[PDB]
Amino acid sequence: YVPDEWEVSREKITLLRELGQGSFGMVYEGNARDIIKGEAETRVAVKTVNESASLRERIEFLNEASVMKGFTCHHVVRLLGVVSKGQPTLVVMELMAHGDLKSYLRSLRPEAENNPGRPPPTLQEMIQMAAEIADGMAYLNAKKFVHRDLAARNCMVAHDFTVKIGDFGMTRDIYETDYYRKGGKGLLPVRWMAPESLKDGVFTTSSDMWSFGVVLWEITSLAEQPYQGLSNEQVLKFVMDGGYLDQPDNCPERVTDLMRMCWQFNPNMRPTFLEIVNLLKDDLHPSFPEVSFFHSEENK
Amino acid sequence: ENSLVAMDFSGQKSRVIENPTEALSVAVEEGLAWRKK
Ligand SMILES: [Ca+2]
Ligand SMILES: [Ca+2]
Repeated sequence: YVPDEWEVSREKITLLRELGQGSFGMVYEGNARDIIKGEAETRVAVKTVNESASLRERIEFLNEASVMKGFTCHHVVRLLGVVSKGQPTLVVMELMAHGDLKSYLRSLRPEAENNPGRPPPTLQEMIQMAAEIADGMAYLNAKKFVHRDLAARNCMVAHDFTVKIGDFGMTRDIYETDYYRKGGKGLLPVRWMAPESLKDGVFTTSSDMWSFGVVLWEITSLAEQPYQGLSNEQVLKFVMDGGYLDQPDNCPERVTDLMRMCWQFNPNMRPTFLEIVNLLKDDLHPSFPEVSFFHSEENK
Repeated sequence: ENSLVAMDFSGQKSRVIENPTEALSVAVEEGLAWRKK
């Protein structure tokens, strides 16, 4: 790594509370000073990277950081600053009060010790999450990028409950060819991957679109472990053969439909993130077109 | 609860690495393999 237009003065960052015992480092919430030229102090999210991390995680960290530097979408966790000056390194992101979606969902489970006092997401709320994530994904693809790691565990939930994309360690550039092909050995999110990706190690927007579907399944099932009861080995075979997860109990027919779409075995039958957002535009909170990339002018 | 899995695409057919000790090696290697670029 090497400094640039971000690298913020460490003396401007204060770590208040811890919000996640990562293994590669951690995630703290804190307050900052003079980040947004116009505001004195602003509360942020701070993701650290252990000094003594993994030869592998490090890279996937900077990738995440870097890749973010070019994004600007209401639905894609905003990057604020970096700090390579002395271990541990920091990536200052906008604070997503309610944590990652997986955890947020897992906390809606009635059996939950850390329950928020409310029921699981309702059809409306889902459609909302669906479109926001979809949008964020749409934007991402537009800036020529394939995520490869879409999952509730990588989506963040803001204070007001807006869902956004927040982890980018596995993201790859596709401006060139519009796809990514895994070379050799590596670690991949098998349970979220599409048949072709499973089969040929090829990642496209459609594969992300497939994952999208899985994320819906995660939501509609409060983050169950996809293909639970199936061995990593068995899951490959099962999905490459044309298998897909089952609708959870009481699953909104309308979200089921969305999943049947995302799980089309033939990648070209799967919708686009935009076609999705479009398919929903009518039933969303009013503050959507103001912020949405879909309704933005940058979409043309 | 695990998330990532070790695989290998070098070769006609796909493959989720089956040997415990080999699969556990993938990690470090995917790392170096990237250093080179
Ligand atoms: Ca990461
Ligand atoms: Ca990650």
